Amino acid sequence: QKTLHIYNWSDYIAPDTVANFEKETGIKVVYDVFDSNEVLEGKLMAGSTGFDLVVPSASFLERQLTAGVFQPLDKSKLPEWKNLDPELLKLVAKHDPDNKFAMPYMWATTGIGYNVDKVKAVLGENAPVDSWDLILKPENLEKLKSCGVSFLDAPEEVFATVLNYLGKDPNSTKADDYTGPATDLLLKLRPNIRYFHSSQYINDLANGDICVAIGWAGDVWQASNRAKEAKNGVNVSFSIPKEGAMAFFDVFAMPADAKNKDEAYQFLNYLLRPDVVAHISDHVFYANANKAATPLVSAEVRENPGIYPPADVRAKLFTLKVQDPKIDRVRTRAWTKVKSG
Ligand SMILES: [Cl-]
Ligand SMILES: [Cl-]
Repeated sequence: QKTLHIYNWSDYIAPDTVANFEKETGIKVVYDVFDSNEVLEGKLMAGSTGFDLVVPSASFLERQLTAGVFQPLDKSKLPEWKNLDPELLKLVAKHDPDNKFAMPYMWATTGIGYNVDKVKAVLGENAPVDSWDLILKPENLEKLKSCGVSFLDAPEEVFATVLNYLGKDPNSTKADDYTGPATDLLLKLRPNIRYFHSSQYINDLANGDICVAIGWAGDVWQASNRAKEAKNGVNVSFSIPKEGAMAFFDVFAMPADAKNKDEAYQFLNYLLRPDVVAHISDHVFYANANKAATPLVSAEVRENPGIYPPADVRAKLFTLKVQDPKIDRVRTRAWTKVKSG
């Protein structure tokens, strides 16, 4: 009896994907979920993960490769690798040279999710929902406190977003940028932030319990769809702000000590099927990395410029870089100050 252990982000697969794979292959899948790159990286660095497949963001995988925690993918066992978009492969290869270890799964941006009606009520019809000003100017966040604010519990993403907003290199190597301006601004915003969390904000936006969030694009579009299906009158939207935003590429990778390698390759080749992954995108509102799948994706998802953004918006996106120990120290120390402010 073959088994397969998979660790993926929460809210990142269609409801029937695993069952359909089990039915086709006779493999039993053990599926577990996380909402933090830090949790996954900690598990990878502390010992065996016990998983056959894990799904880091590519910028985290970039440094994880150098610790030897992954084994290279046997492309001879991934015949339809060909379906993957070559331009996305090239971007991911900046993190994973020659695409040896990582299979691109989904990608999106770190932007602003918000309740349309509540934000306009508080900040007026002309609320700047196209700008990080909406949530990174203290005067606006003090007012939005009235209906609830959440930030992601994602330190590398939040500091890069703040640095970009301040006109600094999103990947600044100047320690003073973190300890000075970035911390100063975050500590001014902190009293108005209800919580730091990277998954509770989906249902809280959908149900009207918060009105604005730093969020991952497809998560917010899921919240919007859950609100529509509830017929609760909640109108949620998402913005890639005008100052730019961070892009991420989530990738499947195989732990070096994976027990069930043959089954893992079966699952990866299953995900490379254009109809399988288009069906996932249809349900999670994330762009997949599979060029053959794009026309199969629902018009609702494929034509949303907050999911598949056009070239002029993609040109404004930035990605995370590896930092040295000093910046890791000052960034992490500053993050701890902010979450307890
Ligand atoms: Cl099962
Ligand atoms: Cl929840």
